[PDB]
Amino acid sequence: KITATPSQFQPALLNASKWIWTGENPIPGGSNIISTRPFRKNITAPCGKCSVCATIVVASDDAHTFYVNGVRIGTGAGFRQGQALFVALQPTWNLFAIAGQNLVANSPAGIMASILVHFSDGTSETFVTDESWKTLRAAPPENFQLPSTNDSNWPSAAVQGAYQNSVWGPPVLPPVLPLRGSNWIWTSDNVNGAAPVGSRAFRKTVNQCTKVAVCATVLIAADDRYTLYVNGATVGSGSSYTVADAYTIPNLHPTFNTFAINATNGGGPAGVIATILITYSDGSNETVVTDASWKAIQTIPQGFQPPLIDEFGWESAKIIGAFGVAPWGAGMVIPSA
Ligand SMILES: *[C@@H]1O[C@H](CO)[C@@H](O[C@@H]2O[C@H](CO)[C@@H](O)[C@H](O)[C@H]2NC(C)=O)[C@H](O)[C@H]1NC(C)=O
Ligand SMILES: *[C@@H]1O[C@H](CO)[C@@H](O[C@@H]2O[C@H](CO)[C@@H](O)[C@H](O)[C@H]2NC(C)=O)[C@H](O)[C@H]1NC(C)=O
Ligand SMILES: *[C@@H]1O[C@H](CO)[C@@H](O[C@H]2O[C@H](CO)[C@@H](O)[C@H](O)[C@H]2NC(C)=O)[C@H](O)[C@H]1NC(C)=O
Ligand SMILES: CC(=O)N[C@@H]1[C@@H](O)[C@@H](O)[C@@H](CO)O[C@H]1O
Ligand SMILES: [Ca+2]
Ligand SMILES: [Ca+2]
Repeated sequence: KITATPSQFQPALLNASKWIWTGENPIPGGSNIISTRPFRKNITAPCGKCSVCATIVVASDDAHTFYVNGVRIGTGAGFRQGQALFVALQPTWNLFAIAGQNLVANSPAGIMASILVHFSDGTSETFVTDESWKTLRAAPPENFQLPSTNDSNWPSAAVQGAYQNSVWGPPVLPPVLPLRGSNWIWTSDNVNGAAPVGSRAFRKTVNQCTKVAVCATVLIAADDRYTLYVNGATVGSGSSYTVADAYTIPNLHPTFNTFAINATNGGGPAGVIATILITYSDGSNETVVTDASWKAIQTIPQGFQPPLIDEFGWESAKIIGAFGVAPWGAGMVIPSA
């Protein structure tokens, strides 16, 4: 039962996290052979809380594959900048599994992750890579990542370093979501680099009726200002085209969700841009971006935000340009994952 409601996005940080490997070299940050190694941690929800979903940041020397409850969530590489991943969880326990690879001979090896778990009651807790994870001093077995594998006789992971004290130094958090990939959109009265003064509304429905949607993360900005709605409820508003806002929607409807925006032009150029990631209970996700599949209208009707209104006389939104175009450029300040 989910009493959490939409909120400002809360970043997962690496500050409390540790680098782990096998300890085949007992020197932390020491030379390691070219190898692939498994890591697993079964994490349980505290007393009378349900886990709903997680924000994950993972970094690796040299590369990783990340699994949750046996499902591949992502693949990445590199220790200078973390990789953001989002995943729906089982309510009481979750098996996290990572395959790490050292790709350069005589070089250090390590995995670091932070898992920020959101609970049904609106609280959060961060879990990290540390010596409580299990590993093997050998290539991962077939199906090492499945919950049905017994890791009772596996050794403990060896700590290679901490966030602020390691051969790697502190990895930079990635942006919560990319804007690269999204489009500034408006109504088709936006012509020759300017649009009229006024408010315009935009709508996007997601409806995968054979899946169960769990959480959304939304990244949004507008020239000049916006208010954002999900299934008719207020998520938030902003007034900056240089600093983007991020939100968590921890209580999605399971099959049908409507995002609606009232965006206002104070003068000159205008646009709204957003990226939305939706997590599903099977471990999959989908990304939605501002594009021409959104609907837009120039005079905002009463109830423009309700999920099931008649969209008759809404137009296809106009693409003003991909993220990066003048006048706004590529410099948007995006919150950290
Ligand atoms: C959402 O899930 C997808 C599918 O499981 C992940 O990716 C595909 O996944 C990899 C791993 O990062 C991407 O690099 C690929 O590019 C995708 N397929 C392609 C290009 O052919 C993705 O990591 C997930 N996003 C999350 C969990 O945040
Ligand atoms: C992760 O730990 C949980 C909690 O300890 C395990 O689930 C318990 O598993 C026992 C043994 O099957 C069950 O009989 C209990 O009913 C479960 N407790 C709860 C709170 O669900 C779980 O099996 C572990 N998962 C893996 C992959 O090892
Ligand atoms: C869309 O958003 C705009 C901007 O928030 C809303 O605008 C105005 O709302 C009131 C009139 O109802 C004024 O007293 C406000 O001061 C005014 N603010 C601005 C910046 O214009 C607009 O009403 C919104 N809602 C709809 C449904 O349009
Ligand atoms: C008064 C006016 O037009 N201000 C606009 C501002 O809203 C924004 O659109 C900016 C984009 O670069 O151009 C500015 O000149
Ligand atoms: Ca290495
Ligand atoms: Ca403007």
